[PDB]
Amino acid sequence: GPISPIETVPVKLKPGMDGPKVKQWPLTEEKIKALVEICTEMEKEGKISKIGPENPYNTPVFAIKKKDSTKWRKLVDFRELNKRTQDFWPHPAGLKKKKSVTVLDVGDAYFSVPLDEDFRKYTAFTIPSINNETPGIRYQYNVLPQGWKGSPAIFQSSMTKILEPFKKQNPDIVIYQYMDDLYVGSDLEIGQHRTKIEELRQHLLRWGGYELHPDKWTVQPIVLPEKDSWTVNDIQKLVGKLNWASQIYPGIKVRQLSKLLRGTKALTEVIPLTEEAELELAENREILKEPVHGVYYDPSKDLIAEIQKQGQGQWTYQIYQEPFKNLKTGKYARMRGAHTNDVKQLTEAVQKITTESIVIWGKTPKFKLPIQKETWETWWTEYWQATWIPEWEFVNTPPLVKLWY
Amino acid sequence: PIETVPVKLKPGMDGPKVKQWPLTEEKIKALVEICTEMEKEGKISKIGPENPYNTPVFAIKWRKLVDFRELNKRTQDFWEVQLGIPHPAGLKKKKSVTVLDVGDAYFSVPLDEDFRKYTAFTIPSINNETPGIRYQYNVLPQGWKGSPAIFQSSMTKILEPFKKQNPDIVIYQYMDDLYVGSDLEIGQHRTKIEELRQHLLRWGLTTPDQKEPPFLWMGYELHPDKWTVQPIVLPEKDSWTVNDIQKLVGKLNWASQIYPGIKVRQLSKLLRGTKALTEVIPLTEEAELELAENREILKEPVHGVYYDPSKDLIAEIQKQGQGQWTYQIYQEPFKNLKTGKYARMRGAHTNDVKQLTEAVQKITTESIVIWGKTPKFKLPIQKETWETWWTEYWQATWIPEWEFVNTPPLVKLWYQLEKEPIVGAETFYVDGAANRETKLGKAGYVTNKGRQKVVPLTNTTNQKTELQAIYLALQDSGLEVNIVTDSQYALGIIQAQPDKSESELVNQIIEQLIKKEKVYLAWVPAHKGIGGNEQVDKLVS
Ligand SMILES: [Mg+2]
Repeated sequence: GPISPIETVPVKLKPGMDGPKVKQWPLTEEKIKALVEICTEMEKEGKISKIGPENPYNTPVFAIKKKDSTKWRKLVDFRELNKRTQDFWPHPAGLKKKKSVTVLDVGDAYFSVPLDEDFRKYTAFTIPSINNETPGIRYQYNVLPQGWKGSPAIFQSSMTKILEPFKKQNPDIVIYQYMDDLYVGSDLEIGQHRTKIEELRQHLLRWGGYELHPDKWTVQPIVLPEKDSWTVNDIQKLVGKLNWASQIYPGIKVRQLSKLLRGTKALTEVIPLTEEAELELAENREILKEPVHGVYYDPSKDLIAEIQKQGQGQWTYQIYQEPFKNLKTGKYARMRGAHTNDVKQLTEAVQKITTESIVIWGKTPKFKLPIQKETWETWWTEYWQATWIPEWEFVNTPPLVKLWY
Repeated sequence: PIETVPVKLKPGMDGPKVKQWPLTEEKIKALVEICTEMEKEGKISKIGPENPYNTPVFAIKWRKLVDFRELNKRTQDFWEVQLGIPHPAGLKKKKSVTVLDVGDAYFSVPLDEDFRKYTAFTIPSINNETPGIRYQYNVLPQGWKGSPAIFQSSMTKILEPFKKQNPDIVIYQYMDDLYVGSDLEIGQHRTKIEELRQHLLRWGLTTPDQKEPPFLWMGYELHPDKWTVQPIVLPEKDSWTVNDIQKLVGKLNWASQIYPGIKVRQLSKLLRGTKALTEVIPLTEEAELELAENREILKEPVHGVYYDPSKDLIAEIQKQGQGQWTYQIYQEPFKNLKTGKYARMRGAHTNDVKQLTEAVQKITTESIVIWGKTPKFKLPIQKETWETWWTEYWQATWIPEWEFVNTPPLVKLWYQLEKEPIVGAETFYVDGAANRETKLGKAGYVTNKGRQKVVPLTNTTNQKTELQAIYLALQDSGLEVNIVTDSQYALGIIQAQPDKSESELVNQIIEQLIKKEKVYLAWVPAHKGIGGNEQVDKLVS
């Protein structure tokens, strides 16, 4: 296309790092057709340009449909490129406390600012063909691409000039920008909320949603099943669970409870609690209410979110930065695909945990998923409805104890 | 007339400088013939001694053969755009079909002018004192690293205006062959064919004079209502050179995408050498069996039919002998589009349900490759068996919409551990221990009813003494038993719920679990205050 009139910023990759060289995964006929229609129009508008095989870099590309959406949207898997891109040069702590927060897709705006020439070769992607009838169609971005971490950083100043007449007339509203998404939160009534976000939407169209309520987000604490009549199995499960909790709270003790299990008894034999055993169980009950020592959010380190399948459509999750120091614990239930699809529920869990982590800390976690690599890589794109993609690892070790019920 | 593709060597690396072998009189004579004939065509140009680069050239039959391995080692990487090769089952029935071959494919796509310096080669000096001629390539040389990708890209950018100007015909291009399919009347189809050949001829691409039903395309025969892969013939030779071995691994790794169970590993192992492209090679017996059994599997005739997008894809799976599965993809009953075998049994513990899931996911992936859609499955497993499995499995797992087909042997769950401790059942606190020094150990259990047992063991590890303790608990208990262990290893193996294993101890534990009625396996932390675990531990201590 034509040389963009806006002067370009000189971007570069991390020192010593080369561009991404990731292979394209197979795509359905529907998504290939959608990406052909999208990328042809994008090539006509000068946003992307065809390249040859001399470009040794590639980035996966596919298409998604958002919630209650019938239109395909192109999603490029810029995860490796974002990992290899240089970090640039704040997250509002007030956003998490607002009653209503709307997410708007402002990635299209990025299509108005050109991308650095010497950097364009790193944004190469290839649209595959069914049955390899024709060789894949390769493009590179001449403009700030959606899903790249550099696009919002470079478009930040322009966005500030776009939103100043809305930011000073309404200083109560909180605005945070992450990747292709804009989060606008407030404590206002929902009717005024729709009107104000429509106001900002037209304000965006003069230059040219997805609603959440974070103050209703619940935590899931460590609860001890405290019954009246105890079988041997219940007490040994409790001793294992508190022996596991003793790494989070070093004050936990399991001595007087373990003394009840003395001798070789049947697992279903009822055991009466002693006096110091009930006292110690109550003490350990309250030590779990004390905050964990040394816990705090470090933006310089990565967030890690582990997910556990609990059956009957409920899934627990933990967000921490180092073991046993959980910034947030929670549980989900009655999601899409409940009681008939584990991959869909796990995908929706990843999306919810990611959205919450962006609202709270302004960054996506790295996920430990309870699924084989092949299954997740086989079906996860069929249910993805977000414009960002977090990195994930695969856990194949069965948990001895659930620990979050 | 084609615009060239920019080519650059790897960073900080100059062109190649390989000494040229002097050959005999006859080889040189033929090389001067073929090389002059190639200089009459614009393919190569004579260069003065200003060029310091050289590439070895030989002469086998005549036929010229250039060794570009060093130049390829110094040429930049190129992105392989294709995800594989086209499968004939993905072809839709067309009223008119024509397959064209590109004559002198590489030798008609120009090479980057700045890169030709590195394509320099010498014809060896035959002697009283006669000269060796020095050529450089003006075109993509055969065997060069970047020739396939650049030729494919140039062919695409040449065909695109014609494919847009002719939407009624479809063109699938790959290597030597162009597939032109159409539903037009055969006359208009022929006219479009000639338009395509004139279009290619304007760019300097000739195509010498397939019009007959046996359309050979990518080693396939495209009959009107079916397709059959051409039987691949492998050479039977007393002595192998190194060029024939690399060519053979080319055709074998090519044949891998159409045949299952064809391996090139030990043959590819013999490509790490400094030897030139003509020296004799000793053939390892591993490569001997590798070429033998592969040469036997290529005798299997593979056939199928074409794809009808108006119907759905059906994928049926069947259980075989040893971790083997068979699958058929068809749209009409028994008219298979593609059949195949899946061979995987985990080197660790596994079960049939996991293997079935992996098969479903793999054939789903290749089905999206060939047809871009996921087929409806027919699997030898009951609905309640699957429901119990995925609902009770600790990992997230799922398979697409399917229907049960009663094709023995059925996939079953051979045992199911219970969720709660069993009232009235015997409780076995098990433990084991061993010493690395004396390679001797003990495995035992204690029981609420006072029953206990300790067995001394040779050729056992600690993690094996734990499994041995669980095994002894299963042997000496009734049909309902609760087992308490302190080993996350053994319990971690049992929680994966396998039905077969390489370790015969694990397999006997599996049989003991199948013969039981109720088994509740619990875990307690080791070396803490704990009722029976410290007892059996003190015994095995
Ligand atoms: Mg022990």
